[PDB]
Amino acid sequence: ALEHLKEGAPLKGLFSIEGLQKAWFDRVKYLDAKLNDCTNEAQQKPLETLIHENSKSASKKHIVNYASSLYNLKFSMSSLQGCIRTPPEECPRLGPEALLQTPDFNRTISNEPLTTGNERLQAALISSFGSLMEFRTLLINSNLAISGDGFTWLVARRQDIEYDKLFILNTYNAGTPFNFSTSGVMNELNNQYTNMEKQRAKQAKTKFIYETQQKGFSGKEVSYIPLLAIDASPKTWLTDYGVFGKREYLERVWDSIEWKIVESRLPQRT
Amino acid sequence: PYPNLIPSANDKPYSSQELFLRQLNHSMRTAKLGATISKVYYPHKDIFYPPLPENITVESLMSAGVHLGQSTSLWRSSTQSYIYGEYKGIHIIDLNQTLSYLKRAAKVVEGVSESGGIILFLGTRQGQKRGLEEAAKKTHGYYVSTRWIPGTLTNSTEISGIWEKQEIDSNDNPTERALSPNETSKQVKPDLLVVLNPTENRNALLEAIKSRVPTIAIIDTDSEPSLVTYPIPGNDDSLRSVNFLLGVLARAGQRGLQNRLARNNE
Amino acid sequence: RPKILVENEIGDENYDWSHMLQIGRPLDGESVIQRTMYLIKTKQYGDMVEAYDHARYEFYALRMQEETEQQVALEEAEMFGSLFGVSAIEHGIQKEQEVLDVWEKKVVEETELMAA
Amino acid sequence: PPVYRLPPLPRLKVKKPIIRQEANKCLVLMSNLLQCWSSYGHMSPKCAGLVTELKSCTSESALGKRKSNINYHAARLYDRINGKPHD
Amino acid sequence: TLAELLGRSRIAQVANNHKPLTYTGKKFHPTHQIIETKPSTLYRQEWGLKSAIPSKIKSRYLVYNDLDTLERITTFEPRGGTQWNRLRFQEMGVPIVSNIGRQNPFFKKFNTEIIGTGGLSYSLPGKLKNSPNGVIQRTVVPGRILNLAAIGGFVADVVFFQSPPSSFNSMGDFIRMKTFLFEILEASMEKNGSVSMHARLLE
Amino acid sequence: FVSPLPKDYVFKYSNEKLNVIEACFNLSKNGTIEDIMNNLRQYEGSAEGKAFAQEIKTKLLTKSPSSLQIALRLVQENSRDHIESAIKRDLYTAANMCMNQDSLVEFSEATKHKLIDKQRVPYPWTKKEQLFVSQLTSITSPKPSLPMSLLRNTSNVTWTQYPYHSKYQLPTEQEIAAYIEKRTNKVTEREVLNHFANVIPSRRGKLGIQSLCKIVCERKCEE
Amino acid sequence: IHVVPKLPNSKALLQNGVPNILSSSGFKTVWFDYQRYLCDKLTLATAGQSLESYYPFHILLKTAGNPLQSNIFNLASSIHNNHLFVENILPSAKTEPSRLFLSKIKDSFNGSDWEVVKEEMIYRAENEVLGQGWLFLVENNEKKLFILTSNNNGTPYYFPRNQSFDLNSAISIDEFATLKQMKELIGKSTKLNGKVQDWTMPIICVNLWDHAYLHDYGVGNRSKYVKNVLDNLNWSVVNNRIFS
Ligand SMILES: [Mg+2]
Repeated sequence: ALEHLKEGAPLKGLFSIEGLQKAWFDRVKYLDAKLNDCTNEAQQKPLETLIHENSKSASKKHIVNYASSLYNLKFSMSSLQGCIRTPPEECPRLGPEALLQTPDFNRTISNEPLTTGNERLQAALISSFGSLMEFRTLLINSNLAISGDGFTWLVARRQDIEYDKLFILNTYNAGTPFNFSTSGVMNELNNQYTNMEKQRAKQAKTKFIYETQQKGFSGKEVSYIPLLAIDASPKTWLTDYGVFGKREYLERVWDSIEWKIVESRLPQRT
Repeated sequence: PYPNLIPSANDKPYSSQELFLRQLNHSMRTAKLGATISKVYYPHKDIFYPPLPENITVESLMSAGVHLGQSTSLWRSSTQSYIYGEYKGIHIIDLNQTLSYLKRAAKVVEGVSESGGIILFLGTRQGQKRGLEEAAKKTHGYYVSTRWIPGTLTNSTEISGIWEKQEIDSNDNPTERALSPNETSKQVKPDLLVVLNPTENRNALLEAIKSRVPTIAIIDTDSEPSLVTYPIPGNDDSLRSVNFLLGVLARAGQRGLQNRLARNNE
Repeated sequence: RPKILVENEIGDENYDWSHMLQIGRPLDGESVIQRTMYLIKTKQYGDMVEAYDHARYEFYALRMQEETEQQVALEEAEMFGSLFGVSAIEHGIQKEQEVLDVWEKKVVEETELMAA
Repeated sequence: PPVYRLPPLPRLKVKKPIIRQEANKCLVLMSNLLQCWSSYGHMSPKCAGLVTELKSCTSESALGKRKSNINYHAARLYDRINGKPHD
Repeated sequence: TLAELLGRSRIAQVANNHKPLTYTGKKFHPTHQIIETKPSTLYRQEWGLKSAIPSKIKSRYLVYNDLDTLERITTFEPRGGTQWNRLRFQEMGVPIVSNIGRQNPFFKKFNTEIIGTGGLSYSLPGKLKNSPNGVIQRTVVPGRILNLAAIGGFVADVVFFQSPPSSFNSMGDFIRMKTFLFEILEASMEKNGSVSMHARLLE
Repeated sequence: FVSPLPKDYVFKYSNEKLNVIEACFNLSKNGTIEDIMNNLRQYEGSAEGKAFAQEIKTKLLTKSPSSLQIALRLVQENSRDHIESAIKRDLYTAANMCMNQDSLVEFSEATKHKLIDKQRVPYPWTKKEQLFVSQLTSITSPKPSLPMSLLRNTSNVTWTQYPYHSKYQLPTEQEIAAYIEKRTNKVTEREVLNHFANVIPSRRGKLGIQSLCKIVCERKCEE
Repeated sequence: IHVVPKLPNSKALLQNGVPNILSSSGFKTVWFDYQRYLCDKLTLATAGQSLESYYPFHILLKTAGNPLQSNIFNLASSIHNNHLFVENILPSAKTEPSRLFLSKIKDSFNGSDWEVVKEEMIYRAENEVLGQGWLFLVENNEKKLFILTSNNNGTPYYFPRNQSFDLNSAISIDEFATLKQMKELIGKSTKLNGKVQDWTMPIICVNLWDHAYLHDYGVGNRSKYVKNVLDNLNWSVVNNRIFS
């Protein structure tokens, strides 16, 4: 699907000739085939649109999950680029000592947006997070914490396609980064359950709590424009970096982000 | 095992007792599974697996808390030689010294056990009882947790008059013959009084020295060290440090008992 | 942050203070201080204050990482249908409630006393 | 502040440990009634329920319902709590 | 040497202080190091201190000043409430940020003043928290109104659209009984080390 | 007053090194330094042990040959004989070294080179050949030319082996072997350790005795 | 400090792996490295706490009810679950499944065959868990067995932390109702910690994490891996962890 990566020669920074394939080319194939098996239609269309159509539905759930999985990976890979560091095939794999190493995210900073233009994006990040280093710590640490199949998302709060404020969120297995598609499904289910019970307070209080959790400061609902995705699953990093080198992998990813794409994704501010 | 267990019917679920048994079985086989936990202190392990006098270090003593003496304001200056320095408003007991005295004490404990002497472990503080009883069991010895009635040795005939005496082999077999009433009424004096709180039972120490019995004591930084034959400088207040010293002593006495049994067998 | 003072074998340990995170030891101010001392010894930072600052900065990152770990673990649990019967804040509220009930009955009695 | 250390005493004890109980309900009711009768003339029906309550309280006996181990602790803990120098 | 071991060891690690255990004044942060036991060690009265601690204490946590005093008793108080306040704060998940335009102190002779927060929160402000129901915009927390509102081990300033008479005026000075929900807006931290929260009453 | 050894303690002389020493340095009635050197050269076994053997051969080469030969001659005789006689013999050989008539022990010059002049650099040596047995005897024996005598003690006693060493040190391999033989006329390692660490009253609290016994068992006996 | 336990015939395992299901490298990835890593993490979490003394299973049981300190629970759960999985795998320490076990299965699954049950389990594994997880065959206080999937570090033992289905994706009405019922049951417990009673025991744990299969089987073929595991597992161990 993507241009920047290929089957013969992967990125010099992150992945290796075999490890890249295991991470990306095979996974994508598995997902697409699965999606085809689920749905008789072979038309790809947009993935996001399909998700929106089939969300809040247990029967049309698997397909949605597979769309999310495909989309998220693609989003992650678009952001990535080459790097200065040596390939993991040359380097030795990290042992149990990697756990005890102090992280340098607090003290050091590298590969900022400023170095390749992207000034307004950097300013927006700073406004959101206090600084670049703080943002980085938020991102990488969050990704480490996920511990399983998941994705860390840099997002923008959609209220032209205007935005209010940048944010970051984690999402797991095949969770979407878009709030509007899944906002209030649980509340609806609760309401249905209450209706069923009636047919056959605390519940009212719980509903009220749910409502106040959901609803924003003004608008009827809220949505998030994704700017950056970073995968957290063993699928990618176990091949090259082993068990102990998740943090190292994340560092490498961070070094090799193409910030121009992220900047382009970022819409105009209010 | 479990002869009175009424097992539930196959169509029915588990009974309460049956369920408990299943849980026990799980615990024995597969609960302690995922990992093993090396280098960690279990309190019970000092009573049931104390180290030999040889293998004790200064580090182990420090971990036990033996180094922590009474207080700067509760200082008997008689004990000055034993103390290392002061810190946190507390005198700290020189622990190399403690070690050497402990070894000396341990050796004398072993010796009397080997000779087949009556060792008596005296420990009036609250938590000390169970460990004291264990120590007494380990060597074929004796203990006192409930208070020491003044005059057990000095006034033995009045106090310890109506309790059963026994006979013993070169081994420790009762050889149950009838003791004569003259044979029974004589005092049976200990050959080692070993106390865990000498400051709390001065009295016991005083008859020991009157009754001509060598004695061992955990001398804290407020206790008089001249009041018994073999003082061990250390922290008598904390329960675990006392147990550690006591457990060591028991182990030393146990060894000597084993040696005696071996030489009897020979 | 609660501190266990009951020592495990002091002889058994073997900490290289090249880094803060030792295995048997937890992360705390002590670990920082040990790191500072190590730095002083090695003369990476000749000044004591600078070494202390460095150790503090090492600690902070680790603490932040720890904080993030727990939150994300909680999030994961929430996502995958885990159920926590009593949350910490809920527990606290419950604890307060009993005390308040005790106070109220007493307070009413005291007011009655005062009236008469 | 100025600490005050006592000398060695024979026995630390309070001669009358107060076990400050709550005041009697019947007495309170009687006082309330008295207060009411200070106002509102001699016997107006504003204090109609109060009198009834008092009567109910003081039916079996004039009062309704009929010690602190403090000098069992002092005696116990004197020897500890002393700053008495060693023997 | 022994001296070195002593300096390393867990009693030396507890930084000494003679602050009151009973302080009836304003408490903005922890005074004393909380000290826990394990259950096993509690069972045989051992806390890793100079002496045994009374069998009357059944709580695993405590606070102390002196290992041993002239009165022949360790000066302690069996309570570790400060950890629970911190844990409540963490649960609430409202990240502390300096309202004054300043860099975060954790990033980059001696200053005794509090470096940023005192370490109740090492959380960073930029994150969102998703759930089954969705992305939580407003943090819902139950608290009690005093007259100010007690919200999960912290007192907090409160604001509302209209002052509700039915709940307030029915029980004027027994408002502490009824727990109300709150929407916590933000948490600032002043120079004295007080956490100045700001909540909003929900009905 | 003893203390246990640290947990990072390792006994310098490994098993394979001890084995190679045993192989090489054990000699017959008429053994020599040359014979030892030959043995070292032709030893075969572990690679590390072979390297060790080579190293010790090198350091023997570096040192003086005549002195080594003299030492070799002395040691068997001293093992055979009693203390006082051995001491006398040692005194005689020291005297001979001091006043070398035959001029076959370059000692004083070597001492000057080392102790007096400079710490660095070994002595080149000016005498390297196999001395005869009669010559060796003459070197380590008295004559009527010079009178020789030790100064009289209060306790003028003579014995073949030490009266009080064997009790108050770690027990020799030989003693362990003898014990094993006695036991035979089943046996196991733990039982042996118990016997040595508990039964023997002089050696109950010996510091590194169990470890030593274990090492001995590893080296010699089999399952 | 928590350290990995010594497996029987460890050197042989290192040389080979496991005859049928896992390679030398693949076994190292799942156990000799990953398990160690997990143990280290658990130690780091619970170094100075009271949790240091307890075993992983007992830690998990302690922690389960607490919403915070979920990381500890996750780690402890993983450690225990992974060692159960390894125990199931191991060749020795040929064995057939027990007669009693077969009878219990028959009672549970409407008188179906063991092959059928296996097939149902693999289908469940395929469908239920996305990403990582665990696949247990458990037994509860009602003597019949049942199949239990968990989504990453969900324990089979304690039902509020079964972690049995993903609410990140959309869910059914029936599933929601079940969740609501569970929540109600939890609320009914009435203790200060707020922890229900539960007597679920695992009989056949299987590791649906990528640390087991991904090296050998690739990103696909997790089902195939699961099938292989089911075919070749230590039956004596299973039999031992079955009877009351
Ligand atoms: Mg004392």
